[PDB]
Amino acid sequence: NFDYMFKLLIIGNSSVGKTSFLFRYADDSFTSAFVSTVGIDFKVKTVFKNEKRIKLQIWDTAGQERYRTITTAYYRGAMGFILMYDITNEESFNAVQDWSTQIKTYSWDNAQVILVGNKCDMEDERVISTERGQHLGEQLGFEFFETSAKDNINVKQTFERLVDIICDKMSE
Amino acid sequence: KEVPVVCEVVSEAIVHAAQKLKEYLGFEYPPSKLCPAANTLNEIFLIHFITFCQEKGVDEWLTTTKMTKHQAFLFGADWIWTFWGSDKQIKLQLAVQTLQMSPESRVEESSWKKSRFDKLEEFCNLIGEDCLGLFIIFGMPGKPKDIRGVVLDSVKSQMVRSHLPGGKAVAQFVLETEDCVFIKELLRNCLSKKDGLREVGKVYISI
Ligand SMILES: Nc1nc2c(ncn2[C@@H]2O[C@H](COP(=O)(O)OP(=O)(O)NP(=O)(O)O)[C@@H](O)[C@H]2O)c(=O)[nH]1
Ligand SMILES: [Mg+2]
Repeated sequence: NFDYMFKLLIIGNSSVGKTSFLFRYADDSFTSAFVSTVGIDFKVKTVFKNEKRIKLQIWDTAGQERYRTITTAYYRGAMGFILMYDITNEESFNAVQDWSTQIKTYSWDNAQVILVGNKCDMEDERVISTERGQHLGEQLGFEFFETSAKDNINVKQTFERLVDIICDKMSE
Repeated sequence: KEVPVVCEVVSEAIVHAAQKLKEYLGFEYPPSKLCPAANTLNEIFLIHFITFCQEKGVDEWLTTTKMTKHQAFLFGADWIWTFWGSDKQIKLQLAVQTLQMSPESRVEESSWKKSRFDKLEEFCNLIGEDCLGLFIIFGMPGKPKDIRGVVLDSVKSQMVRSHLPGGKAVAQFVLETEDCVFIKELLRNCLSKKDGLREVGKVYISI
């Protein structure tokens, strides 16, 4: 009772908000208790586009380098990626290029990517500007969003844009 | 370097949790249901273990992660113990799968008909050299309250000559092996330097 199934992966450095992002999209909730993800996990969610029923299998990956090998082992079959950095963390933004090459390496076939700078509620602690993020997105050929899982800003928009551009491809 | 204190506390916590768990092993109610759920046994054990460790103040060096349902399916592990060094780096991870010895539902058709044993093996391979698979058996044929342990590598050595699938090979290991090693000595050997991986040999873990 679904017309399509899209595999999406949320990747990026530790602490950028990946689990929080998925938790907000899938359960409409948020928690401040940081608990680091071991390995990988997933949730599922059904959406509708042009009368079509789409099952999203959204995988939440671990950002710690110790879990690189396992997380990249689950890239296979990915149709979509959310590459997340933290607008208050310079390191997480610097790592975006590496994350992009990892997407290209372990997911050679063309998967759509959205670049997401999370924690945009934290305006006082911003170190990455919005235009820096969208320029990096333009450089990599990715759509760009600034988001807050805490305040539920541009979460639904990110996932729905991902579904849109996945559906625009495969329509040939 | 406080290796001995955490080693001692964790081994005693395992023994304590096993003693608390023994009350629930062997329960069978014919008029309704003949087993407590595996999750229930796991949760009782983990609660007693974690409380013991908390009362002994080792939470800075040991973290217990209970796998979600999805994670238990994917990894073949029911929980993971992570040991931290004074440099706040990971020294050792124990991926633990429990057995009795007397599923996914959110995945479309893939090649996930692999057994729990092989999924644990693959998980430990993917994590790396300092991750050890460990089986804990709650109950034996004729000894429902007996709790026993086996390291994954020992089972591998046994199947080299015995040619059985992993799941059955663990049971035959705990049924044929009479030599044992106490959990404390194992804990010491895997933490002073990561040696226990290809060291334990033809023993089970006495709890
Ligand atoms: N202000 C703010 N904090 C956020 C936001 N999203 C997550 N956080 C906080 O950032 C911390 C890390 O969140 P978490 O989702 O676990 O990040 P992660 O990417 O999953 N870490 P890991 O890769 O180790 O699993 C938590 O304290 C969480 O509350 C956000 O949009 N705004
Ligand atoms: Mg996480």
